[PDB]
Amino acid sequence: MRKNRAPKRTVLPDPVFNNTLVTRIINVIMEDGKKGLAQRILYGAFDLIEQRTKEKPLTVFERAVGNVMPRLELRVRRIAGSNYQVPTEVPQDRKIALALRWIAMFARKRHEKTMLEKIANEIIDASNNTGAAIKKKDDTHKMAEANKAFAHMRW
Amino acid sequence: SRSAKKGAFVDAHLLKKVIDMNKQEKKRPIKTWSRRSTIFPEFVGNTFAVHNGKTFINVYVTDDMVGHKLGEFSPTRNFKQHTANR
Amino acid sequence: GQKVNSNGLRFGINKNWISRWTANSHAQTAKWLIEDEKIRNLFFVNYRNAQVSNVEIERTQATVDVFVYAAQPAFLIGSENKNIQKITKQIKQIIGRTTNLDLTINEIGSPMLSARIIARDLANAIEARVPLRTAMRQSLIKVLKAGANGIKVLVSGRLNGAEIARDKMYIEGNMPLSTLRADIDYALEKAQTTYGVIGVKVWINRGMIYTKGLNRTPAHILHPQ
Amino acid sequence: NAVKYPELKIKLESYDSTLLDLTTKKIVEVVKGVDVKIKGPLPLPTKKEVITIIRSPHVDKASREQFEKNRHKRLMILVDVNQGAIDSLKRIKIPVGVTLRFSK
Amino acid sequence: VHGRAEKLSGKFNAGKAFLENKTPKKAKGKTEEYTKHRSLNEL
Amino acid sequence: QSYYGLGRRKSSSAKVYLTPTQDKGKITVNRRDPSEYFPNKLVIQDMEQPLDLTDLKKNFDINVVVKGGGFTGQAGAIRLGIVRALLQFNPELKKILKSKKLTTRDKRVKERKKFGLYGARRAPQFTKR
Amino acid sequence: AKKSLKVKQTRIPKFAVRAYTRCQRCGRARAVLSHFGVCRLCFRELAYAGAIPGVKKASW
RNA sequence: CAAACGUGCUACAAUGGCCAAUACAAACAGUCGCCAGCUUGUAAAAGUGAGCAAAUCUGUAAAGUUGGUCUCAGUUCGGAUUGAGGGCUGCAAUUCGUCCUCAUGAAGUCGGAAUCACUAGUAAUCGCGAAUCAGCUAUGUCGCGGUGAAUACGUUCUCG
RNA sequence: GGUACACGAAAAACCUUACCUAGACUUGACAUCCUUGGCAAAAUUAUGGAAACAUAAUGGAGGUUAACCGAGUGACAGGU
Ligand SMILES: [Mg+2]
Ligand SMILES: [Mg+2]
Ligand SMILES: [Mg+2]
Ligand SMILES: [Mg+2]
Ligand SMILES: [Mg+2]
Ligand SMILES: [Mg+2]
Ligand SMILES: [Mg+2]
Ligand SMILES: [Mg+2]
Ligand SMILES: [Mg+2]
Ligand SMILES: [Mg+2]
Ligand SMILES: [Mg+2]
Ligand SMILES: [Zn+2]
Repeated sequence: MRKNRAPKRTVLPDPVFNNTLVTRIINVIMEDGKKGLAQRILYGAFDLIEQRTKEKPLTVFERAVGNVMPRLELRVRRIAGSNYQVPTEVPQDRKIALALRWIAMFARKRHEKTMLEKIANEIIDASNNTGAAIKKKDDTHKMAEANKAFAHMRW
Repeated sequence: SRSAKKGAFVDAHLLKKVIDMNKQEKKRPIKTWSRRSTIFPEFVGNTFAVHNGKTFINVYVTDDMVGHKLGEFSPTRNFKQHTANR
Repeated sequence: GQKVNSNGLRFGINKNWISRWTANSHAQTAKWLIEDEKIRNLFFVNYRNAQVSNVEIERTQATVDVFVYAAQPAFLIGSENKNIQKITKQIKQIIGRTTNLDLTINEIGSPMLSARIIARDLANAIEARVPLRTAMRQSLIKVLKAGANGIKVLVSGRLNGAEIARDKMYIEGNMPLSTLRADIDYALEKAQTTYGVIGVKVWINRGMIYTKGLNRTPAHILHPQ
Repeated sequence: NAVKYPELKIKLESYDSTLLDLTTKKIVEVVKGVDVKIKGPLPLPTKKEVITIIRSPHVDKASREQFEKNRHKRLMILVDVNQGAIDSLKRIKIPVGVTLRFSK
Repeated sequence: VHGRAEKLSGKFNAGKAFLENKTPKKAKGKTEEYTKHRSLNEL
Repeated sequence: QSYYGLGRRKSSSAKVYLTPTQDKGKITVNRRDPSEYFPNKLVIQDMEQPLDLTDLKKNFDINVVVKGGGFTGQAGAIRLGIVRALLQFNPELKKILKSKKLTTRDKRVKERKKFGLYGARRAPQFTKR
Repeated sequence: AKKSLKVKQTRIPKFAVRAYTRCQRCGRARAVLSHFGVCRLCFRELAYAGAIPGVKKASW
């Protein structure tokens, strides 16, 4: 019905690491509209990663997000009611956003202390494909594989 | 609450009646509408008829009620039991 | 649906204020504001057979000036300038003797295209038991022949003494109400009938005034040929 | 030659703007027809007051209309006037709406 | 063992002194003058 | 040959003075260190966004006067002021600066609160039942 | 019981706190504008007729 | 006032609590008013007392930055309730004003079925001002600025 | 119901107040029209008073009655 996609707020330039994705995840962990608070959290957590993994923080972060990154998306269609979850390929732009969004929800629920250590622990746990964000991606992939029959089915 | 410099408050009509009533031995109930007057040391021993809104309820002041307001020792509304709506 | 008052929507853009004064304090801002309502209402309710279209009031720290436009000033003037002195005493009592009054009865031009006397004339016909259709049609045709734009007359109330209230409208021409540049004059009157109250509303269109000024010049007041 | 009044700081304010500009133009024109050095007709910020009032008499507080009232203000300070200018000053006249705050 | 009394009594003494002092100094205002609209100093 | 620029953003003016120098630019905001005036974040660099990709080696001495706004609004104001000052020395820079759109007023200001609403665009909770 | 309340308000009370402000055209007690001594619904008629100088509609 | 619902405020917390230093607004309002500074006071405030009829004088900006502390607990969370002592307005504060200080420290650790608002300087959030008003648990209403997002593939379903 | 429920009410201690209990009044606390005079209403101090209101006081701006202060007087005023 809308039949119009107006300018999608486009911004990418990043300074500390030149990785647009860093700015996106900053905006994801944003709460109460405090830019400085979120910037300190990400940069301090990145600083925490130097003393533990002894590797480049951007490389570990990319290795984590790409590993957390899903492939199939299960949407909603009508059939006598409810929905027989249909797996669809989500575009790349949404794909990174969902990966980043999942990272934040499981990072703000860890038994750890200040989100600095929390998100660092969550991110370090996702570079080895063994964590909480992985399980969600694993679950949606497994849920999608079971319902392959209804896949194609589109309106 | 009430400031210091100001002190207490009585209507001063009660004071003349109270002074007159303490000198007179055969004291009788005082029918007063002034619930704002604070109980002053001289009031002790007298009995008053404070206007609850409808009638004059009798309060006998003692050496202890001194300080509060004369209307505080009487009610204004009454509630003792509800009734099942259903 | 509900519409914004036509006169009130055009204030501060093309139309000036009927009372132009600056008071000293918020206490003198109320007295100088209620008094003029009494004066204006006095003029309009009684002394009506004159067709007073609008009365403006002008006051300074202490000097009150009244500019009264009428169609028949003989009734104000009276017999050899009698009623005029009489009306003057009323005004002085209302504001106070300590001031100076300066009545300035001015004859009006183009009497037709003024929503006040037209509404008053419409309202007068209804108290005299004149049939509504005939009264409205006759007033419109004289008004249309007088040479103005469209007129819209709405007369809501217990029409013709009925027990169920109705409303009758009669548009005749282009009356762009949503437009600000138009010169639309609006007035409202209460016809007091034996069966209740009748509300008559008259919208009159007097051309297009691209002028960005607020009055600053006679509107229908101007006397053309 | 004399002065008798140094630094006449006339201040103008009115509910209307165009009348205020017109009145400032007339004063300035007259004061330069006599031998006075006008500093300049500068504008001051206009104090605007706004009152919010529910239109209906009884219900529907959500639907509330609004009003504003601007008191346009101007400043003008005259250096030296003298009697030669005082006469024009007197017979200058000012449309009611405009308000003067002469502070001598 | 004063049991109230003394302290509240002093407050009562202050109040009774206040009540007997009462002087009808009824008034309504504060600052005064400087209330005008100026003119053309004679027009 | 000095250069002057007047930027604005979120009700915050700016007077940026560009002075030619060859002894390090030494950026300065209201006679105080920018690292002391503004937050220690990319905003301090956001101000260098048009001065980095072209150059700052020409060592332009910066004389910033901003009066109004918060700190992000002030940063946007000096950016617009700096870019407007940059439009007086060597007009090609304009072209490349135009590309990234860093020479246009953002036109974004806080909206007016509306009656019956809890804010610019919010609205009360609706209860049907 | 309106006119008597209006008349009593005009008359001075025996205590200063006993004095309230009513609308001067009608007798409405609540929603009275002290800036004008006129209630909120009398202000519409005066504002919509031009009786009050300077009162124009607002656009922001 | 045995109860039920609607709209808001405060929270259940280390994106934080407490302490210290400190940077950056717009709009509006003000002579029975704004009240600077000074003195007293743990504080609300009192006294003195200029300045401002106002782009002049007054109405402390807070979130934000840095440092210290708290170490996940029904707590240095959370403030209810209750007792006492003060301050202001007012003839008058018990029914039924609010503020400060001390004392206590309910529930509540993210809230069932079901629902509401919002498409940029918007949602969220932090302060400021005005109206009625002697004073007012207006946390309401009307305004002003500081920081400041996420998403829209599509009309198959849903409401109009 | 949507289109009522931080709505009328942009401020309920007194006042507001329209409600109840009481103490008081009757062309009335407010108004006109009529026969008729103005040589006041206030405010405040006394006494009795919960306060209304009474009995005594300075007898009051002014302008000769202008406005109002009254008498007489029935049409009537009045009702949130
Ligand atoms: Mg009535
Ligand atoms: Mg009051
Ligand atoms: Mg200065
Ligand atoms: Mg201070
Ligand atoms: Mg706490
Ligand atoms: Mg109390
Ligand atoms: Mg839209
Ligand atoms: Mg309805
Ligand atoms: Mg009451
Ligand atoms: Mg006499
Ligand atoms: Mg006589
Ligand atoms: Zn009114």
